[PDB]
Amino acid sequence: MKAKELREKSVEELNTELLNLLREQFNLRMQAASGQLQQSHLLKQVRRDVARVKTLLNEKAGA
Amino acid sequence: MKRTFQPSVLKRNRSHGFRARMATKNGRQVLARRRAKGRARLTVSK
Amino acid sequence: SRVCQVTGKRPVTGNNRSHALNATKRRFLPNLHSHRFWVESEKRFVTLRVSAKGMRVIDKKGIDTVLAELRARGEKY
Amino acid sequence: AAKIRRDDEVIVLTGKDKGKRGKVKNVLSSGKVIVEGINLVKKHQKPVPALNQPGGIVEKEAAIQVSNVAIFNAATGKADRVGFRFEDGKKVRFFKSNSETI
Amino acid sequence: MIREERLLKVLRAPHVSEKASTAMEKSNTIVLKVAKDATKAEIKAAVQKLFEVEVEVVNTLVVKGKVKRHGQRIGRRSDWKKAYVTLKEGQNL
RNA sequence: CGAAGGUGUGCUGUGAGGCAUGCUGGAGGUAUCAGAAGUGCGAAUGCUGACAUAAGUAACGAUAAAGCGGGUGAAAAGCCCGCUCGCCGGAAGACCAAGGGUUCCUGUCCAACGUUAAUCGGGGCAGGGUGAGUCGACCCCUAAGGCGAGGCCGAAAGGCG
RNA sequence: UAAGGUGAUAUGAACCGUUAUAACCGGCGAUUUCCGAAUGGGGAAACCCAGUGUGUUUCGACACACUAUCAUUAACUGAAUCCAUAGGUUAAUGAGGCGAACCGGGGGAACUGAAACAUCUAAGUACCCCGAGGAAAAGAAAUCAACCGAGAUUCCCCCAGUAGCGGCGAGCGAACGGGGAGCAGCCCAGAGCCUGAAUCAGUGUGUGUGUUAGUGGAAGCGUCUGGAAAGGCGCGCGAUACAGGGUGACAGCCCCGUACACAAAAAUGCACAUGCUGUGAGCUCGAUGAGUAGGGCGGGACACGUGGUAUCCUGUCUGAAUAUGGGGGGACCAUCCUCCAAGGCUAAAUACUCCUGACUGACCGAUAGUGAACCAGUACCGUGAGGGAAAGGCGAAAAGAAC
Repeated sequence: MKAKELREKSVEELNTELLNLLREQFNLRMQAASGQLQQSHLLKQVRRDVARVKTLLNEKAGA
Repeated sequence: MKRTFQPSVLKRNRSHGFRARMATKNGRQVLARRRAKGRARLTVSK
Repeated sequence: SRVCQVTGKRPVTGNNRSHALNATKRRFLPNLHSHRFWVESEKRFVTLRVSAKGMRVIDKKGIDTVLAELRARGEKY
Repeated sequence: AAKIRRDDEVIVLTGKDKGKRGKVKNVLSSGKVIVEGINLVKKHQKPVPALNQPGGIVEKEAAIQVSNVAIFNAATGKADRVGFRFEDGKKVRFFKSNSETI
Repeated sequence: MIREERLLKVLRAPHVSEKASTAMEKSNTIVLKVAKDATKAEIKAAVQKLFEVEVEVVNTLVVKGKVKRHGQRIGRRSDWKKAYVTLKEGQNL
């Protein structure tokens, strides 16, 4: 009840897991090494997003 | 004078290392005493 | 170790007592020998380290009953 | 709950000036509140790069405790204590000796 | 295979951002620090996939962690792996 | 409207002691009568910390000695540059293995280490720097020796193989 | 539960959130790198090297799972050796290692005392090892008593520093009997009626009861000193709440609280017809644990040092009767009394605290109390086992001194 993941109870979660890793988390790492300002909360949000997606992957094997 | 300590990591490990302690029950007791004492270095060779 | 394997005799530690009642630790040892007994039902000789009292127990009871008790205890025969 | 809200018109009880009345700015986790224009103090600012380059003696409000700060009542112009009771899971802070919900 | 895009988490920092790195960028090679358990083929596939540029060879060295801490409190920095990514064909620099 | 503690003064009792008060201090003290003791220190070549003495005394670590000009700097015998002079040269030159572990390079600093000063440093603070199919390790193989399935032996542990 | 948060030294930067979904706390999960019993082989801890399968594949290769030893059981193959074993291979189950104290067993000292020392003592103590369990061990008389009787075991107070043992020295030291805590007895050696026939153990529930988050919780103002009031003074109120802690000095009424009342999605510990599954009721007849009791020799334990020494264990050599019978009653014999060894199981009273929570102290207050009030088994010292410190206090609030 504290957190809601009904938007990610869907199937085909592996493609958005891939979009979360490739060109999103990697881009935040490259931009953080170059030096950007708004990226700082975004790395934490993206890491929590991939954690949520991978827990739903461990919940349903259909994926 | 040659002094008593001439260091070598191979003989240091093969004498006073973790595998040398776990080979014998008395070395296992040595590690048990150091774990019960709370030391940061159980094995001083490693 | 020196175990009778039938009666379970073991080395038992005691004292040597002199005329002046000095005490020195000594060991009492069993009369153990390796002996092959002929078992008819297995049609073979079974070698067991046994005591003299174990051999008299075998002669009283039967080598079949003794090996049955041995299988009950679990010691290899 | 908490007897002191994020923005409540409150009256101090002890110290500095006793009688003065203010509104709560920030409630800290230590049991202290910053209230507007009560613990006025003159801190010294160092020369800092970009902002605060010349420095000064510019003023700030210090922290005062929730024990010293009491909730003011509009109906009766004095400090009033806070109780909270409601039958539902959502509670309401009610004034004492006035039976009015804050 | 070519190693998976999930397993291509090796590219940590794209630039060491140094005079030696800029000198070998303006002459020939890209200098960047990658992972701790990466292999040469892993860094090569990572460069060819995550960047558009094809790569000739990758040269890797492991950098030790500095102590860099005072007498009262003792600390040690993390050991990190650097790579020298050599890209000659199909390069823009 | 000033507790315990500290520091002087005055008074008092035979004594250990007590009382009052000026200054410092800025929160405790506990008449009287009982009760329990970690109940009194000058010694033990007593234990711990502080500080004297010798005393501004010995010493500043190979007798391979240095001199000058310029620069920087708050300050130069010691740092940098240059010209002489001297020393080693089967080393006091150069390269590894063991060992150490960042002492290597650059920028800055002089509080502590430098047996003096220090602008300097193997010192403090920040960045850098170690790129291998062929050099070592890893891996193939083995000596001494170690461990040793099963086994033999041994109160237990375990010993040998 | 919530208007505040993104743990601390530690500020910052970018952000999240309304009590209706930030953070915080609790139940159930998910992930859980590598080493470490380490278990695929090895090894100089946290590293090196694989093998067999499944799937993909850009031909460069990638992902995942399994692969240790021993014990039991089952299957398949199988020597000398004809049958058969030993062995080999596979599969299922189980074990390994750690941990402060208590417990049972296997070995077991010496310093010391005797004003020396050897019998004796220290002492079955220290230590080493094996084995568990929440307790362990013991336990339902071949037991004491004395001609009356008691009726398993354990633990406490007496008996009692008595009887006795003792280079009759030093010293060691009972039981009988009494008062108590607690207090139930059963099963096989064998067959029939009897066959879930009570009890007992496992397994999600049902109810009560806690545990692991919580909820509400009374009643003070004015004035003087003071930097600040909780202090002085004056007048009130609550109390099933005047245990305690903090707030600018000492607060019953400022805050957290406390007395009291209430609450558990979910998981769990104790108590019923538990539903079920297994073991197994009750009656009749029959039996009554052989290399055993006992003996000689050598030891050991009984308070008992072999002495007049009964009782228990047995290393060794022997060796009965077998309810027409045997054991004990402290050498031994007769009479008498009492009880059935050579098979087992068993709660409670009992010992202990690595840890969890609440409370208490004529306990300590930084040379004291843990070695450690401070980032302590840390810094240092040693090859190693090992040894092992010193180090608390600004202020109410950093307002931590702009210029």
